[PDB]
Amino acid sequence: ATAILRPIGLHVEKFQQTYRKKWRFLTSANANVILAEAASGERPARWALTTGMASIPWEYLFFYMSPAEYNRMKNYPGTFAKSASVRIRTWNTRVAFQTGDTQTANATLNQNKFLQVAKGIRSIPFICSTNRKYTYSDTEPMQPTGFATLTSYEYRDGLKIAMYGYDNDSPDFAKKPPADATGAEIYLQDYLTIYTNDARATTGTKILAGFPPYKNFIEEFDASACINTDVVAMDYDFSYAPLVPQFAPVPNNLITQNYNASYPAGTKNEVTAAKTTDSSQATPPTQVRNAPRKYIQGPNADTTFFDEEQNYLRVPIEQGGIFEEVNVETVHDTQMPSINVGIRAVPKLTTIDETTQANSWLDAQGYFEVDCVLTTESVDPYTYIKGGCYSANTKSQLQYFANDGRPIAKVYDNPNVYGRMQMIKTVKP
Amino acid sequence: ATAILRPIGLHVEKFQQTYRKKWRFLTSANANVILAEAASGERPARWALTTGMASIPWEYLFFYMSPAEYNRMKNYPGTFAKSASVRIRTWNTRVAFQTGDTQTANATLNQNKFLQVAKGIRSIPFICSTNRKYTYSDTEPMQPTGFATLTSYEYRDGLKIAMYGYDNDSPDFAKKPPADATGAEIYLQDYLTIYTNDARATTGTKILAGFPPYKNFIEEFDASACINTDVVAMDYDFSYAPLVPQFAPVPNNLITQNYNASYPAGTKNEVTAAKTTDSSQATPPTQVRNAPRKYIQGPNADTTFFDEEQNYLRVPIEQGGIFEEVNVETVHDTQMPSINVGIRAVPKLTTIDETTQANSWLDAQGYFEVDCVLTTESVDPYTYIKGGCYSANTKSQLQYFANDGRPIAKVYDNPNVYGRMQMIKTVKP
Amino acid sequence: ATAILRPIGLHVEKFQQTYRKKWRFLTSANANVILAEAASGERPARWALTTGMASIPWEYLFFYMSPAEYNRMKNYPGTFAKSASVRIRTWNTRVAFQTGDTQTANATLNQNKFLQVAKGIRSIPFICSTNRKYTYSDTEPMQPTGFATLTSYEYRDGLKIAMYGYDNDSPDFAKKPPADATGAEIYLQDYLTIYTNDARATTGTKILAGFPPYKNFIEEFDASACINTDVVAMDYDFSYAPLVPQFAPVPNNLITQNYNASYPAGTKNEVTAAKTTDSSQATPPTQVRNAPRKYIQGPNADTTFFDEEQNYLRVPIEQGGIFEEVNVETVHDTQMPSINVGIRAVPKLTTIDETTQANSWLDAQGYFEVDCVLTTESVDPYTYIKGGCYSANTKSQLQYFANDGRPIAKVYDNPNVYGRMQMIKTVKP
DNA sequence: CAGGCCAA
DNA sequence: CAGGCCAA
DNA sequence: CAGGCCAA
Repeated sequence: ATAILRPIGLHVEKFQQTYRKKWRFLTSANANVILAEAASGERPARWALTTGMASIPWEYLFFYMSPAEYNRMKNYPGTFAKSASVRIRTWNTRVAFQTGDTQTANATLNQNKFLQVAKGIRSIPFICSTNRKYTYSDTEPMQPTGFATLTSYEYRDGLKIAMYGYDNDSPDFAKKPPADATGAEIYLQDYLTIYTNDARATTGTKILAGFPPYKNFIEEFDASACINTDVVAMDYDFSYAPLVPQFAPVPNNLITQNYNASYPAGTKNEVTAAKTTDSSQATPPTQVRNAPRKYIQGPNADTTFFDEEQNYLRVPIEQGGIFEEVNVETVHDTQMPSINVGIRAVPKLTTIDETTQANSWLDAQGYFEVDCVLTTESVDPYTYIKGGCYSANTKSQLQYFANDGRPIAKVYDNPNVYGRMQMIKTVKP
Repeated sequence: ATAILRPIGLHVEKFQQTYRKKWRFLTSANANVILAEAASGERPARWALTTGMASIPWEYLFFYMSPAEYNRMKNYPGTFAKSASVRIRTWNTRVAFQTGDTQTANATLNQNKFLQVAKGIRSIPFICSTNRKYTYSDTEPMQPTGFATLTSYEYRDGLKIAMYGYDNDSPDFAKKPPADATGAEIYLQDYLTIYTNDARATTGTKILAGFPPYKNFIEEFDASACINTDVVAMDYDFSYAPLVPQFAPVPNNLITQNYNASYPAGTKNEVTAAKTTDSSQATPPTQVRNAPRKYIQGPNADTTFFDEEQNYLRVPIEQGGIFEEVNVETVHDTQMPSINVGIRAVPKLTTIDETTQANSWLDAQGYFEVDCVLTTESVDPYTYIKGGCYSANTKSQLQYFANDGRPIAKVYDNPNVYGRMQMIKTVKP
Repeated sequence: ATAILRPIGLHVEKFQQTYRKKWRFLTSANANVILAEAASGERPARWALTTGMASIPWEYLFFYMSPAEYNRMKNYPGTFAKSASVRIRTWNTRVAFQTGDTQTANATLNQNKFLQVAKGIRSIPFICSTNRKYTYSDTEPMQPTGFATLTSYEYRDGLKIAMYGYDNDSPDFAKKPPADATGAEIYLQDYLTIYTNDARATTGTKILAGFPPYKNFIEEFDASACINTDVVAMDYDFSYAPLVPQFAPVPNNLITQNYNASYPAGTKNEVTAAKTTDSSQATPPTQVRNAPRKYIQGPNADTTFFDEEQNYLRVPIEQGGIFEEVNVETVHDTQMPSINVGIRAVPKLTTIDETTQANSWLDAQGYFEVDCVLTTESVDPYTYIKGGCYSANTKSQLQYFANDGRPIAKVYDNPNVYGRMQMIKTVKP
């Protein structure tokens, strides 16, 4: 029989988009100096071990796509980031010929020059670390002497403005020529810092374990041999990275009296759970099903996360475990591996009189060429004849929310807990 | 060494039974007419799109096995339905030679004649549909003009009585000669209906998406070429279809003081959970472990579901996710695919003066031969020497119950929620 | 480029240890006699069917390793039992030449001599059984006439003292020469007992199912043909058998303000749950996530289980489902199969006048050579430069605890519930 | 040698 | 082209 | 023919 009709199904349009950027970064060869961080509120007193390995913010959307691209992508509901790849090439590493201390003849033609590469240090359960901006001494510009108050949000915002510049109506427009237009180098200021407990004021049983041997977890090469060579090549497939929420479905509550029905989930977990842990061991690990959350499209939608655009530079691209879909789903926790590259500090040719680390360093810069590609996909489903696009209600998305109404999102800024990136309340920009 | 004894284990007797029926169904080629359904209580105002695709009740036990077989199967505890298969063959489709409107000469030898087949429309998340009985206009017998109050339970009971007849003591015995004895055709009256929201009285943001293009999800063939041809051939393996509860185990509480003990389930879910969802998006999806339930055999058994025989025609055969077993079990939600077949309405040869759908249709009937087979299995375990059959306590079964004591069961009558059949309270017959 | 550094990671030292013992056991051919056990508190009145199959305590640590080895293993934190294997060889089985009843000439050269082997009877859901010590009649030394009050803890302690002897300062030192030094035979006194309900005082619907046919689940061989032959050869890989807790990690709460953070678990269960069941069917099976528990190392450690050394002879080696680790973990319930071996009772050559079981038995002993091997592994992780060994915080372990502070552990002493070994509160030694 | 721990 | 969503 | 049920 001639089939006059056949189940061709819905009309769905899938769009794949690619975002590419090229960035040139200058990195300081910061010395390895212990800095004291005083206790503040819930933060204990700790020792900080500074490094010269600059953080590469490849986990954020501004790294791959310009404000124009971001604004246009906003008009594509259902957009998911598919894969993010970054390639880092280092160029000739400059080392100061002399320290500038006139009282010594330390100038020399010879250089020992090492490049440090750190993949996934952020996820190591026992190396408590985060990326920090330092303040430096005037006599020794390469020696950290404290911490800048610049937060991670402010750092990434400043880096974005250096990448793309100001708006034409900005009075400060001339200050930052866009590196996306010029191709000029950008100074990085956000470096890996290793922390350990400070037991000087600790009462009771002190932990006196020193630092973890973090140099056993990084790669280091002779930077003289690495000129114009690829040093980092990492791809990442996103588990769940909703950049724009799905098209809202036609609400079945307007058609059906069964919208609030119940059905068996069996032994499968179709609702995600939040795990709370306590490294102080005052409380056992806790798993709580049905965390507070609300839809990011539909009649009672709360789109604060996507209207505050947390996902451009404040919050990492991948948010697996933060977002639920209303269907039989498998959801796991997610992390993007951290990338830190830098030059080891070059000691001065002075001769110190004691068996210890060098106390004076030559100025040295790492020159890193960064190639980054981001792939995204969006959908245009037509479940209904009129009224525009509508998705299936099984494509409805929820986002974890705090009880005060602030969206909860993954953050890569704080140190890991048991190798996990925490979920934290988003802050209104 | 000569083994005088070896672990031969228990004596268990497994019985496999087959139930076959042949039914001949007559289907009306109902027109596609929009019907208004006024809001009633929790049901909103909606538009109904009528079709001529008659529902095939292959998900119910009366479809395969007669009252005598059902009554005998009651005496086989531990009976599970294993597989249900249905084969549908269509015969010559009759179309009225003339409409009967004397004021027109619409009689014609020529016919355009189409058969519609719909598999799994009930499970489509975005096509809100259910099977309904219509009322028809007198001048146009093939045009629905409303809904009959006949419910799904009443419809399936009437169809069962048409299939098998009354008891010999019934005063109305002569009214329904059994089709199981005669082989005569039975008129089907339960047709697929597509629903959409009615926004005439809607206050606020209206959804004006019209209807979903449901004809993109059905098969249609020239019925003139389908004479004596198989059109539906579907098999279904039941995940969990307990027709008669297991043999009750010997209660360990009469032998042991450890009967109320606790043991680790680990990270496995050995207890099922009920998922509550809200398409109005007023409440997030909720998963609740340890839903109220009670045993269907044993000292505190509640056998209301199996004594009210919900499972004959009121409730579908498969109840996966409704029934728990006391052991390490994997349980998932279950659905039987819906089958709707019918003839598209044949327009009258009159010439209408406006660009629109036909307003008059010829009488047309689909002639469908239905072959159905049901396979069941039961067990006779002898854990003990005396007293009759007893099963292992790991074979104990629980059924979900509401707090008022009404058994909860799966139903295929209401429209799907996120592609799921709901669980609802059973009603006492 | 020449890599001056590469990620060699941590220094971790793994130590594998082997523990071997050889034991010679003498088993009585106890008669199959029904014993009444009166109701006591929560324990109902029941009938007990005695057997001669002696329990082999291969599930406990004292079976494989001496007090010196146990005390030294205490100084290896992070020790897990890996595998336990037992080989049982039976030697010539002695049968009394005569019963000693002078009023009969029952002495005979001829013997019918059978060896009974029972693997995994403890896990059978419908055979409610446990191992018991009997009291015997004076005229018939092989006939049980009651139960000794000796508990399982006391039995295993006495067997341990027979295996290894007393301390040199003990006044009772001469009473028990160590079998680990002498190689002498040890009399076993702990035999499989089959239970069934006693309905003499039962009010209401009585269960009169008799006994389960337990002889359909054991192996039996002609013991005359089994002289110097292997009869049991069983290996067991432990799922989780922590003998000494891990090295405590450096507490991140002393370094980080994020220690009490939350992260998504997704749909995975990273926290174990305890399943409570009710064979009386008064309560449905219940699964409870986040059972009370506390760490076995770290700042708030509760090491009562490992300081009371429950794991030497009071509690079985494997405790899977009792112990949690703070990470994405898969945990399941665990059981070690039971081993019971013995000689069937040899009837007297007297002629009884009634059709029934023999009422007099010859003395018979089983001679069983038991070879047992236990493999354990421990770790020495160095996450930090100073202060000694520290593990990753993902290696932190928690143990289930009751609300009163008593550690919860698996026990193989009580009869199974739905084929599961229960978790019970440990008792302070 | 990276992505929900590593000593798997 | 059906069975716990389909645009997987 | 044993290890989270066996009649899978």
